[PDB]
Amino acid sequence: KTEWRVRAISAANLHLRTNHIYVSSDDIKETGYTYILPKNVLKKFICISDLRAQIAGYLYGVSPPDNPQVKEIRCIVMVPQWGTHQTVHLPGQLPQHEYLKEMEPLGWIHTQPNESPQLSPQDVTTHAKIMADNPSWDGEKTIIITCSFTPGSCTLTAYKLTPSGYEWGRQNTDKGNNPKGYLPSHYERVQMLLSDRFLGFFMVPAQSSWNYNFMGVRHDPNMKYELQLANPKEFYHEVHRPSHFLNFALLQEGEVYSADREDLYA
Amino acid sequence: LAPRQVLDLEDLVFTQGSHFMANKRCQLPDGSFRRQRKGYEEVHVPALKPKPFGSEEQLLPVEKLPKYAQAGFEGFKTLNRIQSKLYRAALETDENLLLCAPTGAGKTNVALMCMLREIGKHINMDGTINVDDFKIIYIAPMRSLVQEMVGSFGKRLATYGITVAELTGDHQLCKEEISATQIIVCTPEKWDIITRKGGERTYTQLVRLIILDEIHLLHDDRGPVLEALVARAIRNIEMTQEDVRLIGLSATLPNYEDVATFLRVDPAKGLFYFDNSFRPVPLEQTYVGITEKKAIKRFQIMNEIVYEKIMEHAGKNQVLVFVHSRKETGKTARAIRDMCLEKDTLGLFLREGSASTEVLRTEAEQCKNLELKDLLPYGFAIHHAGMTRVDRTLVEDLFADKHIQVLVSTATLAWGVNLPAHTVIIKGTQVYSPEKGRWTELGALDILQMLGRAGRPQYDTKGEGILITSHGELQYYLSLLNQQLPIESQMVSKLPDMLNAEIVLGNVQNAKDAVNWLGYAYLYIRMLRSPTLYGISHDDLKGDPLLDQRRLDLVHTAALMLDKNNLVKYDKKTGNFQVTELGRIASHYYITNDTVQTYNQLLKPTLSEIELFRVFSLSSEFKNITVREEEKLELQKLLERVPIPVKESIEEPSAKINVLLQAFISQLKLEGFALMADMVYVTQSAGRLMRAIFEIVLNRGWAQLTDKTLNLCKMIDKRMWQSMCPLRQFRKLPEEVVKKIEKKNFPFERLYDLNHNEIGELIRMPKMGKTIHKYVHLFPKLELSVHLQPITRSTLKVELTITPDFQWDEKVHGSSEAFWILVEDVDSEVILHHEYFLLKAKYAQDEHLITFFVPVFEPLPPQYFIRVVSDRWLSCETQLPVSFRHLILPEKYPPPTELLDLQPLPVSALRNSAFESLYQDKFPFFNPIQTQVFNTVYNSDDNVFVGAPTGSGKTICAEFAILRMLLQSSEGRCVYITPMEALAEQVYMDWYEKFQDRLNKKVVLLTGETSTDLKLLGKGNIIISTPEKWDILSRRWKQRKNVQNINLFVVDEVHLIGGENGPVLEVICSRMRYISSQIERPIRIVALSSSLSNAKDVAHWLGCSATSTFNFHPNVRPVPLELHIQGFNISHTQTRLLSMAKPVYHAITKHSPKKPVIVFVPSRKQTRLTAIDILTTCAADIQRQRFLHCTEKDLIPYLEKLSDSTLKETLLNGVGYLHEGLSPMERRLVEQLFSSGAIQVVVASRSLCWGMNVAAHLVIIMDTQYYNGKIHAYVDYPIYDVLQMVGHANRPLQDDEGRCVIMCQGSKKDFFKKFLYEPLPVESHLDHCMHDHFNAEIVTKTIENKQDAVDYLTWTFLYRRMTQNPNYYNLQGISHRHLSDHLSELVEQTLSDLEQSKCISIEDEMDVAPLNLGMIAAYYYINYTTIELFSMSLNAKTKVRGLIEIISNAAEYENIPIRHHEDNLLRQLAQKVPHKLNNPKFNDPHVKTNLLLQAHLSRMQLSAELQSDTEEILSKAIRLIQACVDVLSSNGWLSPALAAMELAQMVTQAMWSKDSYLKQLPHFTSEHIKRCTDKGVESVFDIMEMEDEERNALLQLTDSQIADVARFCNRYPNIELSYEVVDKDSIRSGGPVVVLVQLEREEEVTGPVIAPLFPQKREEGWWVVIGDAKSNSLISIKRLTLQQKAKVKLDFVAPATGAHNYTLYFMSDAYMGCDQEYKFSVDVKE
Amino acid sequence: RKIFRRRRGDSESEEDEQDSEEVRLKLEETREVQNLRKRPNGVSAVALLVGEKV
Repeated sequence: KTEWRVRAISAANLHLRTNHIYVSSDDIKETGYTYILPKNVLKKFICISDLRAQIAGYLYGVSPPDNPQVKEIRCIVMVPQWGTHQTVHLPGQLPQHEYLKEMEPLGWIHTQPNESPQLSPQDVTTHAKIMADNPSWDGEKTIIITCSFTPGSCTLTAYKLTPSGYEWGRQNTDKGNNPKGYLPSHYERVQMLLSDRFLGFFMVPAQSSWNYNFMGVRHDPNMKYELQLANPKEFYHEVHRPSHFLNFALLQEGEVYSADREDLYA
Repeated sequence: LAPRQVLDLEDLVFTQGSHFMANKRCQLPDGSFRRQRKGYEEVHVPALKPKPFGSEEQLLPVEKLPKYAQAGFEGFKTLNRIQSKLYRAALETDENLLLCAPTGAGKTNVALMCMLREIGKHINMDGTINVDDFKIIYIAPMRSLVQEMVGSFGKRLATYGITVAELTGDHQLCKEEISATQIIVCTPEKWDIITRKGGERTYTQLVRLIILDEIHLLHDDRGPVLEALVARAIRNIEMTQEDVRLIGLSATLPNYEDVATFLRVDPAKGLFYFDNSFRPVPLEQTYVGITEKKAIKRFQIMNEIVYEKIMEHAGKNQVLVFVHSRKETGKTARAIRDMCLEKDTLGLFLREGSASTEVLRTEAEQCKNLELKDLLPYGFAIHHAGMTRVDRTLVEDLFADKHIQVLVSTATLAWGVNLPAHTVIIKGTQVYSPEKGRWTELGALDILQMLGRAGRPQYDTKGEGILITSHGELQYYLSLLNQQLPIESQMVSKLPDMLNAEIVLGNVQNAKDAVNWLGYAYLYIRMLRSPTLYGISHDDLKGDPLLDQRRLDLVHTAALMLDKNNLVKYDKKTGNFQVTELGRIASHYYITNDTVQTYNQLLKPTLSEIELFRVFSLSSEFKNITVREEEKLELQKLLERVPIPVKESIEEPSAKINVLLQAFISQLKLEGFALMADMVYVTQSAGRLMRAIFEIVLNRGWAQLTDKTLNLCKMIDKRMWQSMCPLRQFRKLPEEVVKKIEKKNFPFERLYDLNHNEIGELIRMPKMGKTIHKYVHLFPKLELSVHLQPITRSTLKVELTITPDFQWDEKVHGSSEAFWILVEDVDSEVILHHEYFLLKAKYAQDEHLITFFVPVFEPLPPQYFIRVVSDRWLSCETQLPVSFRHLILPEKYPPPTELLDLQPLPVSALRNSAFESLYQDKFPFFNPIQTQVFNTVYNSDDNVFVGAPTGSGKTICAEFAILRMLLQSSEGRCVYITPMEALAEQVYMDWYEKFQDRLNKKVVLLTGETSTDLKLLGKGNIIISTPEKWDILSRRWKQRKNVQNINLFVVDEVHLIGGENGPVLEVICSRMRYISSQIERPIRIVALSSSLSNAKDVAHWLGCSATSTFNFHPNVRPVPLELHIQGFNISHTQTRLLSMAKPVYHAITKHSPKKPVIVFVPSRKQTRLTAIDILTTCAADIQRQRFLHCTEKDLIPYLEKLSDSTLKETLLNGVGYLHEGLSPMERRLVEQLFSSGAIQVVVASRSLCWGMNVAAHLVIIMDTQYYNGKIHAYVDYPIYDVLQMVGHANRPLQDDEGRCVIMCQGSKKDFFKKFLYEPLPVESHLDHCMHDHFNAEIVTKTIENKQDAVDYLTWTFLYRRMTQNPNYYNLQGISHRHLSDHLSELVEQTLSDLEQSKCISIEDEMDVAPLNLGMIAAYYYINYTTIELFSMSLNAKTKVRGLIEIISNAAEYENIPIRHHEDNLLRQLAQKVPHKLNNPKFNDPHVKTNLLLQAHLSRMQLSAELQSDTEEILSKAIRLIQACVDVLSSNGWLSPALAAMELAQMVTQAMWSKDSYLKQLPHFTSEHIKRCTDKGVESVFDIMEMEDEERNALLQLTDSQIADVARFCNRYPNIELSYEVVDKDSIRSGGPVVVLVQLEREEEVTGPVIAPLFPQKREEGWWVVIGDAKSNSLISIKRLTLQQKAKVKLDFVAPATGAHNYTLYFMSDAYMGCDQEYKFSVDVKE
Repeated sequence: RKIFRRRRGDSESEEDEQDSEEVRLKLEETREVQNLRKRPNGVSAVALLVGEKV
């Protein structure tokens, strides 16, 4: 469609949402862990997002010394992906790299087109599938952070899956908006904080780019990729949409009658 | 400072530009008639009769001019009339000229005559031209004319060996273009923008001639460029007093005398004006003016007008028709062909085949593939830009042979190629101007050039020209073509931009300077002549005859306009101007101030590509661009196909500009003429506009927007999106191949891995695979690797190694490739540091190292990103993450010692009465630092460390320690160490006059020689030495008892451990500590240094307690320091230096107007250059000799002592300069003048900062960067040199504060303040210079095994600093185990290196023992690498030719300086030396020292710098040669040892071995040798013992000149020896053989050897050698010094054979011809 | 008795160009080995990526 232009124009103004970021305050249980997300990576992750299509990124971090309850998030890993407004499709292979062996997986963060009072069934299904496929993701350590786009700002909330949630999500095969057997008891909300005390970093695929929304046919759930230390490109970067730049008939006799003036300063 | 009123410049400007006619009525020649037919009326002006030749007037034959000018005029019988008139003024006088002649009269040949004059000023000798002595600038209005000028001048001036070239290209392409060529042909805009960028700065002194071709362009909108250029040139002529000749070529138009006045042309001599009667071919111009109003009929009329005019000349004259646009050419040709064919078939004779008399050639040439195929058979043709290159030359050649009867063309034909025609018809005269945004009449210059082609010079009696135009514009062309259109100035419109350019260049500093600058503009002359035309009333003119007030008002308005747009900071009060970054960028890229304001408002860090295109579209250069109704469907269609979205409606002009630029980059096809013109205009401006945006964003440090802007600049340049395949940039690839390559979803980086077969198969076509592979490996590519080491907790030192990884091709990559080095933070949002990197073709596939400092912060970032991005290649970036995960920042350092507020200490505090007299007169009280430290230093006996900024009287603390030592013992021994020899001499004279006189204590200064040092140490009480001399002396401290028993060891400037030559100081200090450990009588150590951040480490290393460590903050200095830093953002160092000359003078005026000033410059020549520049800049100002503070008469006696002519001239004007080449007497005299106050400015080179004792008020450090030719790069000053330079600003008595101005690149500005306002951290570099000291300790048996080496390293400052800052020393941990492992690895690698070079021997794996190579390396204090080189290269057959090379390759010469332009001198020298060098690298210091050694041996004459380098080389030559002799003797080879001895004895005398022995006699030349040779004398003895009368008869000279010659023979070695074998009869095989040699000289020694051509004072050295010549074996050798008599015994083992003979050699090292040899035999028994 | 070293260089016995080339070769290879002995200052980037081996 030709509607990507208005979306690109809107996404060019995502740095304005960066100023106002609201962390949801709730009835915390304070029995499990608490997670600290540095503001710089959140700012960049919002800036590279799109209002209509969700993007996702794996969370990697470590617990600081003599304080195991808190979990500092140190890295956000962007992987080849293509997103729908209600779900994000990302490959089965979890990111692996020498730089990430020291740290541990803490979950994944994804943007959301609109504010939702409850965690979407697609998110719990995806998290349960990831946990089932990979034993490295602990049931209680991993979380889901949803960064909804409120009017003029963005509110982000963390969630955790109960064992019943894992049990239901692993066997779930329905991609509908309201699957059967889904109840709020599956997930629990987890306290999280933003901080400027420390800085995080990004990791992006070594080959090509992390975004396959435009080149959808090239994305296959079984694809393999390698990571690197680099900052991600914006959603509507030129690299991400080659079908708009590459295909162009190169003129030969177009310039035969081109107007002639001398570039004196050249 | 008048009451300025603001004038609106928009009112004053002449609208409609070049079409403004100040002419009132335009009366026309006598023959004329206006007749009307149908819708128009014609005006005819008959051709003027040529002016008859005057009396005694005749054309000049070519043979009648100077002989050198004869070449360059071949093929011409005679000069024409105009050239005949002008040849005298052009060739004989060096006077400014203005030639006003009708077009086509041969003004280019007059310009050629002026160029030949300038060339003849350099005829050199033997018919050669000094190519590098001059440059000529030829300014031409059109590029198509520039190319033809280049071609023609290359053809004409070929025989002179002179290269002419166009100036087009990138600035760094033009930088190497200009240096290559001698004649530069360029447009006014190109030359102006190059001058604005500063690219003309380097060669501006070589420009002697400037030619302003078609100078009547002043009337055009481009005229302000000419005014700026000429005014700048003339004003610079006045400013620098240099002479530049300006030649102006113009058409015959009114106000020519005003142009002559503007060009500084004398009307009586240099003004030549010729009317239309002097045109070579009479021209019967005809005008037609159409009165039709509606466009369709008016255009319909013109067709039959051209047809009717064509039919007149149908069968007899080649008609040439011009059309406005490229497409109109074919349309007009087809229209005229159809019109002539359809009616009555006029084409029959219009072609006139005459039964194919001529048509056959065109019928043969019909085999084309264009629309020219249709027209050519009928005789018509079209010539326009485009077509094909072959088609244009085909049509040109076919027209030159009178085949094409009618040729319609565009305006480029007239400018490009000289193709005259009998008749020319100008059709339309209405062109579309994209800048104006509408249809405008075409320029006057174009009309003149196009109508100057009417009539062929020799085939035409008279050629007419028809001009077709609207009747409303007929009078303008009547005026223009009949020399009645005045040349007016257009400067008012562009005044603010040119004023900003002048401010940025630094030419104008305030309003007065701007008024003076306007005084030279053509606008000023025009306002003077015609005030009423320029809005000046006659009474206003009477008010001020010189128009001072009006010029000031104009300047005030321009300054206000610039200030409003933030281009300049201008205050109305003083009228001063301050350059802003926006102003600099606008000047460099030639953009108007409104565009700069728009960019400043709109640009933001968070800008995206959409808003970037929006910002570009909102530029003010496009203010006249509007969207038209007809070009709306096409714009709408293009809107969907462009990639970047546009958030504006199509009706706005900004959206049109944006989508148009995108369509250009996307290479879309456009079908509108106006649309295509707009596209061409916007895209040609886009280069400069986007480059300016990129510079702005880069300066503000916005990384994310910087990347986008640079990529967009590259996309506009290459006309392709970055997503496309990078191989498109090589235009040789087929389009299909690249399209297929990028069709596959493919990463470009994968192509590197594949070979040529896989690349071909991968594209499903193997035949192209090899070419694709070649082009892939031609693509630029760099490999990055960083070794960063933390300096302090807030800064990191990063060295980046860039290694090219691509095959270099001259045709593709050009002379050089440019890259941008960017380091960014984690988020890639801010640029921490950036710098321009230029890769040279000759230095390709060489590793380049770039060192810079980046800051860090408390929230330690996870990593930094280092990006190296190509300047003009897409997808040519390399990124290297620099992780900080395992970085260990250095220890946090404790605060400096607090200055206790104590009452000043009286000198009477010292109880002893004798000491008080030393300081009683100097001062009554010790200053606060000395008072605070006094108790500890004077009264306590413990080690003390004093750290204070230089100039705080730290030496008095050492004096306190010395006086304390004197109290301890009546006879004491103190050793004072200073890293610099010059500082050592300064301290020596001070302490000598302080102690040896007042206290009568022995104060001595150590020299290089060892025995003299031992004697001085034995007799002296206060030892003064450098680290190297004391290291030599104290290496064998176990042998020398005097070294052990020293009471006090004072080390000064101990912060220089972190600098070069620091490891020696560290080693000697550690050795003193270790020695004091074992003596059982502690050696007190007093360490004096600058403020150290880590003074605790130094105190711990040297044993100073915490309470006796005084580390003071740099603000404790008694004289407060006012330090200012200026940043000059010029990547080119030469350009930076040249441009920063005037700022030095401005700083002198502002900070120290009447107080002494010291200027520090990097190089030796820069001293003289800067002195001359300061003199010329103050002379250009009103006040001359302001710096001289005394009458010349009293300083006259000082001049005759000087021997430098240039220095004499500068001294008379109050400015001196100091450098190494000056003799010590001259330097001390200039310093005496500076101290006395006679002169207040000295320009000292960087190296002299240590060895200079003068105090000033203001110290100016010019560049803080020097050239290292060994690495062909620039390296900044060490921070210690900067500290020493800054410390010279201390004048405690006269001054109350010390100013210091540090000028440098913009990048270093942040580092300088951080490390100059705070205490300095010092590290250790002993881990790199470890081999020599370990070798020395192994030789002296201090280190006997590996554990000894580890324990030895436990005593160093390196051991202390390894734990404090581990990552600086490549240590990955702080644990004790890590330190032990690293130390063991270091002492393992060093011992392995020594064992590999045979310096030592490692038995088993623990013990180490010295070998002979190590012993001779330690003996002569020579780097072990040099000894290894000698051992590996010397063989049994090396002769002197190889010895020179081997000596040249020693590591002692590794630091011989390499300077700019020395390659030419080295090549010229290598051409002359007796031994040539096979393919030598001229940036290699070893090649240079080989050449200098050969030149010195050949007594060749060299420049002063090369002479000083020769002195430096010869200083170490003798030690190196003695080392070579020892190596050869150890190996047992005899012939090369004798060769080395001869090499020594002939380097001393500076002669080759083949030269006559008598050459070493003083005042002897070849003629004297020639006279001596025939007489039969060949040796010095044969005249030493010869008659005085005969010797003075054969030698003709003054008695004074022969007295020293006779005395030389007295000093010449006259010795003889006797030898005997002790019990030669009782000699058995394998037994010891003792041979005794006794030599007594006869004449007594009167002094040292007489070697006038040698730097140092040599001493008689000898060699006694026993060997067998037959076997070429050196049996024994012993080196000695002979005083008056000597005895030498040589021992060896007798061989098995009973009978053996040996030849006893006796060689010298200072004299030649005194070597003796004797033959003896030994009788060996069983 | 007073015999001197009469010089008979004979233009170094027409010194061979190859002999000088061999001396240059030996010097170049030795200097290359000596340059190979040089150690680097500061920690490399890859070292900070990997840190301690164990």
